[PDB]
Amino acid sequence: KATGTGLVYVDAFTRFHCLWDASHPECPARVSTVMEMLETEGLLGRCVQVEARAVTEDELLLVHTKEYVELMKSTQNMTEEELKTLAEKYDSVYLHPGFFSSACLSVGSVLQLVDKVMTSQLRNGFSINRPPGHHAQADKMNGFCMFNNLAIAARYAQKRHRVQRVLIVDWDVHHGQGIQYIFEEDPSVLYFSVHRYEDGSFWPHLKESDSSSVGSGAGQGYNINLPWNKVGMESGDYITAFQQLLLPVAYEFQPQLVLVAAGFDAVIGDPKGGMQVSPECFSILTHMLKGVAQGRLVLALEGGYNLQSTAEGVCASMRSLLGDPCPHLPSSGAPCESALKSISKTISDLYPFWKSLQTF
Ligand SMILES: CC(/C=C/C(=O)NO)=C\[C@@H](C)C(=O)c1ccc(N(C)C)cc1
Ligand SMILES: [Cl-]
Ligand SMILES: [Cl-]
Ligand SMILES: [Cl-]
Ligand SMILES: [Cl-]
Ligand SMILES: [Cl-]
Ligand code: NA
Ligand code: NA
Ligand SMILES: [Zn+2]
Repeated sequence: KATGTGLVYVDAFTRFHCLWDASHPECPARVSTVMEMLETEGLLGRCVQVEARAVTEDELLLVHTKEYVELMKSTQNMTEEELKTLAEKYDSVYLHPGFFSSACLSVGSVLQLVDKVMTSQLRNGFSINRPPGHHAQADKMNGFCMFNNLAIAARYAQKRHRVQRVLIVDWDVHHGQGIQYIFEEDPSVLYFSVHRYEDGSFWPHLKESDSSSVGSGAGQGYNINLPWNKVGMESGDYITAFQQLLLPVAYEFQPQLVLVAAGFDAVIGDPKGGMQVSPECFSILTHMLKGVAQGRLVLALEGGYNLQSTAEGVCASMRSLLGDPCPHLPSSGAPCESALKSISKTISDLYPFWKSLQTF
């Protein structure tokens, strides 16, 4: 049997930042603070250190267009004004001369963990990477992302490791619309995102972030959006969503690999997410996901902007990956009415496609 929890972190993840705002939320301190807490908590030393690698062109082209890859590669040589001009053509993006290099190692870090997990060298793993990936699209940056780390990893697992079915779970407080678009017509990848939505008033402000977007073509039924329409959701809301919606579908889908867009902007204290999820909740969510795919689970960091809250969320997830007993949840409680309304609506939209959801 596979044993061990992999961790990838390289100093290159700190070597890019916003050139026009020294206080930009997507900053090197996000990942260095995580690493400092993993060490203080004694968790870092229990992990198997896994080297990062740079993604190749062929791997990027599993998801991205050649023209976009070439444009991103060219940012290495642009001036600060050239970088600002290009970044402002995208939605919520900054650029930096080291962004491309770091983005290539960010992708490659996930591919390394996929290698170790799919060949049973490790049970599971976590990349402590930036830049994030889940908003990046075939031919554009978006939302602090250049390359779609997990979408590339999913297609890489299929091509290199002969995986038939991949589940991608996006618990970052934002909708990973890039992942949705990439796998829209693909029944071999099931994408589930829970995200703040507020009827479109919360970024990215897309109608396709609602639960009516279920996939298309052969992929119909394999895209599952759970939008929250009120702020302040707690652990009981996320636990209910996983138990009543995600896990029934996951056990029916029978994935061979689970990839997690592991953002921590839904954690208590995040300045953007507006949710009240205890970090300890992520130990429970991680635990639930270990039950499918024979525990083959790879997490990659997405968002999360309160340095302490994000570090605590990573630590809680890591404790589960390492096999530590699940925590007692402090502010635990039944789901609220608004969460039940959203869960019910998504179930009603996905009901025709999944027999496990037909409990009424
Ligand atoms: C993209 C994103 C988070 C993504 C994430 O977490 N993906 O999962 C947040 C946006 C709304 C944001 O907060 C922002 C802040 C400042 C800014 N400028 C100063 C121009 C532009 C955008
Ligand atoms: Cl910029
Ligand atoms: Cl290997
Ligand atoms: Cl396990
Ligand atoms: Cl709680
Ligand atoms: Cl309520
Ligand atoms: Na999400
Ligand atoms: Na799909
Ligand atoms: Zn986010």
